[PDB]
Amino acid sequence: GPSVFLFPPKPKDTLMISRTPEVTCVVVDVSHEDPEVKFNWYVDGVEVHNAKTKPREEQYNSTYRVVSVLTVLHQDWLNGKEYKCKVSNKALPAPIEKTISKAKGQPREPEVATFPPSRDELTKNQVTLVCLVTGFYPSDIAVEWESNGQPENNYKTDPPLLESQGSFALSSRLRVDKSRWQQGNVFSCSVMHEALHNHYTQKSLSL
Amino acid sequence: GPSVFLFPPKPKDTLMISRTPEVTCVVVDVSHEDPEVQFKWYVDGVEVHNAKTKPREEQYNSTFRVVSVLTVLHQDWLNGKEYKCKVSNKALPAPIEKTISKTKGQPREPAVYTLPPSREEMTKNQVKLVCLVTGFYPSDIAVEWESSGQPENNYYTTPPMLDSDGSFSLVSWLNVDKSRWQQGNIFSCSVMHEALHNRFTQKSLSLS
Ligand SMILES: *[C@@H]1O[C@H](CO[C@H]2O[C@@H](C)[C@@H](O)[C@@H](O)[C@@H]2O)[C@@H](O[C@@H]2O[C@H](CO)[C@@H](O[C@@H]3O[C@H](CO[C@H]4O[C@H](CO)[C@@H](O)[C@H](O)[C@@H]4O[C@@H]4O[C@H](CO)[C@@H](O[C@@H]5O[C@H](CO)[C@H](O)[C@H](O)[C@H]5O)[C@H](O)[C@H]4NC(C)=O)[C@@H](O)[C@H](O[C@H]4O[C@H](CO)[C@@H](O)[C@H](O)[C@@H]4O[C@@H]4O[C@H](CO)[C@@H](O)[C@H](O)[C@H]4NC(C)=O)[C@@H]3O)[C@H](O)[C@H]2NC(C)=O)[C@H](O)[C@H]1NC(C)=O
Ligand SMILES: *[C@@H]1O[C@H](CO[C@H]2O[C@@H](C)[C@@H](O)[C@@H](O)[C@@H]2O)[C@@H](O[C@@H]2O[C@H](CO)[C@@H](O[C@@H]3O[C@H](CO[C@H]4O[C@H](CO)[C@@H](O)[C@H](O)[C@@H]4O[C@@H]4O[C@H](CO)[C@@H](O[C@@H]5O[C@H](CO)[C@H](O)[C@H](O)[C@H]5O)[C@H](O)[C@H]4NC(C)=O)[C@@H](O)[C@H](O[C@H]4O[C@H](CO)[C@@H](O)[C@H](O)[C@@H]4O[C@@H]4O[C@H](CO)[C@@H](O)[C@H](O)[C@H]4NC(C)=O)[C@@H]3O)[C@H](O)[C@H]2NC(C)=O)[C@H](O)[C@H]1NC(C)=O
Repeated sequence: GPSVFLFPPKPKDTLMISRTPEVTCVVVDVSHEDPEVKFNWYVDGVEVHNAKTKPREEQYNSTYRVVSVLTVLHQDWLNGKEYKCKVSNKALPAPIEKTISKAKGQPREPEVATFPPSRDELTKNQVTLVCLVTGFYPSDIAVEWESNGQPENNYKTDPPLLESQGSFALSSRLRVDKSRWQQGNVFSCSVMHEALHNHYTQKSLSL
Repeated sequence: GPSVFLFPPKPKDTLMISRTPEVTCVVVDVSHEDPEVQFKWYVDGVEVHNAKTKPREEQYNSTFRVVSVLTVLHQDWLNGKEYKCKVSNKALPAPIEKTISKTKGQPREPAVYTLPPSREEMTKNQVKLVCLVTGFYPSDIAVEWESSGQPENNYYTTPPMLDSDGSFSLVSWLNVDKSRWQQGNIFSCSVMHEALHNRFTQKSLSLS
């Protein structure tokens, strides 16, 4: 060290305009003898100076951790702009630059399908709803279950997986009480992806 | 080198009695100066002698590759016996030993549910059938699609995913031509897992 790791914003933050997408530049193994760290940020080479550099906190292996958060514009990230964090310290010989950007490739809209429970699974008290999300590119996506405008607890969403034609797919399944399903509660699968209109679609199901 | 790599049998081979599960011991970086490789095999530390060692095969980097195959008994593998491959070579200072066995943990039976397509997807030329396999342990499993006793291999299956209660889940979905679904062809999801009765279950669906 001192090593440098640069992290992208999360898909939902880049897709919803009210949220705050951040590029996070984490520096570790910053020593006691040479503690000074200078963060220089760039957007397609153009230097920018609005990064909140949080103060260097000590880790119990006796080296400081230093985080610099650059807030990005949603459209810049989505248009494939490159974000470069330049770190400089007296311990390291020459500056460590790292660059990230959105995954490249032509955007493809997800198709979203919901499946009600099996008649066989209705025997059990716990019951499964499935949201199938297919044909999307890039893999950056948010898929979430809700009911009555609130998040639904007991679900799992697998990672996006490549199909043969280059696009991605996943399933999300929600485990609900049989009684909630049988009394007609509406459950919705919300999908956020850059290739959807308004970056958002929702599909609902009920008995 | 030399370097040794030891590979387990595939779940479907361990689970179907007619099939032939094999543990495979591969040696690479075997030199021309010391080409003699001796395999010794052990099952829970007791030496066994039924391995079939293939003749050394020269590679394009001027080293030999030597493979030894031990056929295992299905029940031995499923009972958690340890298979050790011991490789002796003159270039090595001591023999290289590698050991493998089945993933540990209490077996849990998958529940299997099949879901027929969305009426919205019927607009497309292709259609999706979903097989939901949940609550299984260990993650070693084989999930396959078929119709009329023959494989339907245009599917994708998510890797086993860890649930909250310790067990694994996955989905597999089959991409079929719309016409085949509407004609009433029966499609089946076959699941092979050690915790199922007879190591196998099948769930089917068609248009009703
Ligand atoms: C002293 O202690 C230091 C701190 O560690 C604590 O750890 C405890 C367990 C314990 O040990 C304590 O004593 C100690 O206090 C320690 O620092 C560590 O140094 C390591 C380097 O040796 C770092 O390893 C790297 O980790 C990366 C992954 O980081 C994440 O996930 C882990 C957990 O899995 C987590 O610990 C980290 O904090 C980090 O979490 C992510 O954090 C970001 C930023 O905040 C989040 O993103 C933000 O999220 C917010 C909302 O919260 C918002 O959405 C913002 O938009 C967004 O910015 C993430 O959400 C969060 N992710 C989570 C939780 O999952 C790895 O990427 C990295 O791998 C790369 O480098 C390896 C070699 O170093 C290489 O082998 C590997 O292949 C990979 O290489 C890269 O590959 C990429 C492509 O795949 C390429 O693009 C790259 O170019 C390429 N890079 C290369 C080759 O360099 C690596 O494993 C470790 O992160 C760090 N720990 C922390 C906490 O920072 C220090 O080492 C210790 N010192 C000594 C001397 O011992
Ligand atoms: C000289 O040339 C040598 C030969 O190479 C040719 O390759 C050409 C492409 C080209 O380069 C030619 O010029 C060249 O001739 C070359 O040999 C190579 O050495 C490498 C090491 O330096 C080896 O790397 C390892 O590979 C492992 C994976 O191997 C499989 O997959 C690859 C493809 O991804 C494939 O090429 C291999 O053949 C091998 O295939 C598997 O084969 C087995 C046995 O047949 C099959 O199992 C059988 O299947 C049948 C049905 O057919 C039946 O079901 C039976 O039941 C069953 O026995 C598999 O189906 C098949 N798998 C496939 C195709 O995917 C890696 O796992 C291994 O990684 C591990 O070790 C690393 C460190 O050493 C570590 O970093 C890594 O994390 C990993 O760690 C392990 O983790 C495990 C837990 O997850 C632990 O249990 C382990 O303990 C742990 N090990 C550790 C930490 O060490 C590694 O990368 C390479 O395989 C080998 N190539 C061949 C062809 O043998 C040589 O290096 C060259 N020398 C020089 C000096 O250049």
